[PDB]
Amino acid sequence: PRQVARYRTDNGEEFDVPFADDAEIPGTWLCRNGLEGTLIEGDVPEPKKVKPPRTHWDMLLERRSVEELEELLKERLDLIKAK
Amino acid sequence: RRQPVTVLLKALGWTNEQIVERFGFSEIMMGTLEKDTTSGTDEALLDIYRKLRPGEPPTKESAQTLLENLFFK
Amino acid sequence: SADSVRAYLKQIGKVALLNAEEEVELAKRIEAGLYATQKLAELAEKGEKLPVQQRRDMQWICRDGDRAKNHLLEANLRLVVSLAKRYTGRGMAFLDLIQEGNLGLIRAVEKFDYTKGYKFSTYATWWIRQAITRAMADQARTIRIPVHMVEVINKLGRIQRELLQDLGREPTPEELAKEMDITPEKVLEIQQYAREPISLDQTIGDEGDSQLGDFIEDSEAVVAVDAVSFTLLQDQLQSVLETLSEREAGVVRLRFGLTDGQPRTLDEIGQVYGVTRERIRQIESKTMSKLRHPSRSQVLRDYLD
DNA sequence: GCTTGACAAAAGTGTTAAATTGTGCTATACT
Repeated sequence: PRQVARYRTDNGEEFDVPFADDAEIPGTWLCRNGLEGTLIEGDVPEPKKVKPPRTHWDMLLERRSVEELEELLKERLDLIKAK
Repeated sequence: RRQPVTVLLKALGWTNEQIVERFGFSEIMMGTLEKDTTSGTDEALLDIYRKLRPGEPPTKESAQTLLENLFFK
Repeated sequence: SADSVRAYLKQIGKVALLNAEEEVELAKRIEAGLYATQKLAELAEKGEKLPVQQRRDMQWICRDGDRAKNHLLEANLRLVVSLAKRYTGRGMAFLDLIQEGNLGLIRAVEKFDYTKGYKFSTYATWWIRQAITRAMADQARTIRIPVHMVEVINKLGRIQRELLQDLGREPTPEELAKEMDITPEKVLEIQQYAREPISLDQTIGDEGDSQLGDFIEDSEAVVAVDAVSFTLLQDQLQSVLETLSEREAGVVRLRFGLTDGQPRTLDEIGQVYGVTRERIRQIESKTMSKLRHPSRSQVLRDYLD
């Protein structure tokens, strides 16, 4: 009483996952390889609610305003022009 | 291991003259100080330093308190 | 060197400690490069490649910024080690405490502000300490406890020690629950969480040669006498059902799921025999009072358990 | 042998509030 689905990890490996036929097949499955993998059937349903990570630039932006950054860069390039 | 028991008496700063004075009748006492190539009291503290604390570059402040802090302290 | 930490201390000692003016210098270069990067990256979207001389110098502003970030870190590595010294012996290896501290140092550099005019060590000490203590809460326990629970376990400890000193004794669950403003039953539940496991590989023989681990029974192991008797019980039921009618036993077997191991509802059994669930309810009660008849039941009595 | 309607307990579902859990952060100076 089982249906088998196949997924493909980003690196090309493929894995067979037996499921119960009455169940709804997930579009991604954590795989024996250790990576996420994508169903080879139609979907591929969803974006999976991505929230981009925090970066050094973000932490710098929330203190220095873009204008302050410009002047400081002006100071830097002008120091470079002098040779 | 590999230590010249004479070299440490130089680590304290005692001059070779006192070695012939105190050693006296000891034959190997005088013969070993002639065999040791260590010259100076602070240079013997260095020959004792690198084998005891291998991997750490020494300093005149560390090399001298090394002996005092190990036992006298 | 001979040790592992003696080796890491050698390489951190090879850098030079900055003074106030240098920290401000590097800080500017770091922010300067970052903005230089975000700006050029903005060009990638809309293109508009820069002039040759303006492109070659922007690539340098960034390279110099990262060289600054790396230099600001390598200069303060001593500060991390100085903080981790005090957190040893608490269940994390010294190097791990150091590495986690370095992680804090990295964020201090990212979030550091040079316009406030404060010495760098002032701000970085916060992150390096939080990085080390936060790390200990996620790691040092074989069975992890979340931060918020590790926060109360510690608090409950100090209360007990402070309460220990004032009472010249250890406080009872009621005194502790009172001083901490919680129910005494909670402080017990908390004190069960703080228990830490033990090594199965310990030698408790004490001129017994044995280790603890080999004294542990296997409770799920198969018991020969039971499985054999259970097989004999399975046969005795097969017989008792033979006395019942073809449909009487058929309903009993589907009712408890003897054949499939899957029990069935009164309605479902009525679907195979083509009747209403009530009719099956009736046939049930009758075959059960038939099984309760002493002739069939007398033999199965010894199987109670 | 059998079915029908009324009926209440038991079992699932969906919706919400409470709780539990994760993460960021703290600016005298401290190497």
